[PDB]
Amino acid sequence: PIKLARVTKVLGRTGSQGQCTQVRVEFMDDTSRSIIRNVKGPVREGDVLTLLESEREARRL
Amino acid sequence: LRYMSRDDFRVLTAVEMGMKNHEIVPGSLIASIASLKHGGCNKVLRELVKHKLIAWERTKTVQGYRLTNAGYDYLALKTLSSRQVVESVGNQMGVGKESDIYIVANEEGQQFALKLHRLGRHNVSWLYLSRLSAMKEFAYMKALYERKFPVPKPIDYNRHAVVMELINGYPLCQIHHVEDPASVYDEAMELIVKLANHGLIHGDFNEFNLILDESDHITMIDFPQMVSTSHPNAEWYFDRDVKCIKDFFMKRFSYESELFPTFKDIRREDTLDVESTIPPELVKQKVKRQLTKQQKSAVRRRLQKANIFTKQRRENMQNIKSSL
RNA sequence: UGUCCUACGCCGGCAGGCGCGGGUAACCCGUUGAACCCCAUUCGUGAUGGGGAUCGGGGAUUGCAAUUAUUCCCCAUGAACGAGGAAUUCCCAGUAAGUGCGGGUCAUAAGCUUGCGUUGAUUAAGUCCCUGCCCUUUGUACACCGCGUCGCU
RNA sequence: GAAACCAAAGUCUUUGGGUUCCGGGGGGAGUAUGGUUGCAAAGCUGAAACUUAAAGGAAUUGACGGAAGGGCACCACCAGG
Repeated sequence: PIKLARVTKVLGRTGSQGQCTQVRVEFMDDTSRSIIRNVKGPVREGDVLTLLESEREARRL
Repeated sequence: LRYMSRDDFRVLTAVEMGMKNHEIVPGSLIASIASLKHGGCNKVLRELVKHKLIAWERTKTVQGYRLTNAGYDYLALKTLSSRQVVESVGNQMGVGKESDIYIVANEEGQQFALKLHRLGRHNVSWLYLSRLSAMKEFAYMKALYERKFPVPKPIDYNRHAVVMELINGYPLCQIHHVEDPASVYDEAMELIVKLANHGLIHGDFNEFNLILDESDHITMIDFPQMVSTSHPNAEWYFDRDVKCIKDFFMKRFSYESELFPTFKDIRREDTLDVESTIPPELVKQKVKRQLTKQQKSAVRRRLQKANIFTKQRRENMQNIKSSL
């Protein structure tokens, strides 16, 4: 199962070398699940993503 | 080379014991803990600094001596010679920035190899990490030779130095033509299967690390980086090594592969991934130990008595008198 | 850049000689007539015609002198080299890199050094992980317990 | 008062209210011996030979932290050439 995504707000830069971006993700399954994920590469406010799995949640707390 | 063999051992081991607790060792500690000869040790240290055995260190107040790399190498070689392992030196230098290869010959004349770990904050961390690397490398060679892998026989080790079995040959990179590529290639996947069976995956299994003993035997060395198969990335390292060997064989010898082993078999072999009742003699020994302890404390507190400050004060007083 | 820089013609395979002119210089070299690049031919995945060293002969300059090849030119021999580990250098947009040109000691000697133009990108616009460096706060003027046996005067 | 501090550690070279115990550079050493008490463990009294140029007490700055926080750099890294 592959689910579509959306960028709501870019939060910050995480990782050892500052290579990852911690971002907030809104779902295109008409749900309001805003889940905080980690992405690699350049992202801006308004980008659209392809998640291989959605049940995993990134590093929160 | 060495000519006199009386007290450089004791002074240099005193320096080694000084390095184990702190950076720069004063001469008072050396004179206290090397007490066989007294008074003449200053000229001994003056004789050592004419070589690259020890080095002086007097910046602004700290005044001491430290051990160099060559002094540590000669200390290990002297400890090997005490074990009757090295008599003469073969000058076939394998000059690497991570390790130095020196041929050695025993009293019998049989030649062995000598690996001296040179790792490149000051050099005490370099020597300590060289010691740890030599220890873990000797442990890995012992494990691999116990598991009958085609590796040389380990012989001895002293604190960075490894006396190791000598097998002559060339690495697989600089051998342009191989008469029988298929047999040694099948043996290469056999060794890959054996390593993966032994709960181990190399990660950087390179052709440069493979030495062709007369282009007939495979010699394998250099295991400080050896990792586990319990890691989730283990099969990715294993497949990287397999594809590296494959692309090297279809790229360099123009020989195409016939067998394609992609087996992860753990762990059907040994898991190497972790790898007046008291007699008077005792009374005499204990009382002698006590009195040597008080006299060693006395020697410490007597040898701990900066003349540079007194010289500067005298010069300042003389300048104040001659200028005013 | 230049009084050694060369325009033109002839003899020249060819480096080069011969007769002639300019330039002490936005003038003459010089619309500086560049090179990759482009457009057509042949070669066709092999130590190949790729790659050119190392040698053998001649020729012509430079210089009082080229023998230990100064340099270049004409044939011939074709070596290693099959994309290079551990490790390491440099690099943010006319940038790296490829490509040629000019200056430097100089009689001929330039794989060095320094600038210039031409074609022109990938990635990033983030961090203290590694390597260091720079500040702020903060305490501080090698203690103890875990190296020996025997031998004669 | 050497000071930290102290209404007492004050009324001290402007030194005397009565009186008890007790110290004399650091070790040897609270050791040996002797006496005494105790079932014992040990308690009380207690040296010398010798060794040593020092040991200590108060405060004052802060190399060096294996102490912690920030910032900067392709002569550091990340993604790359």
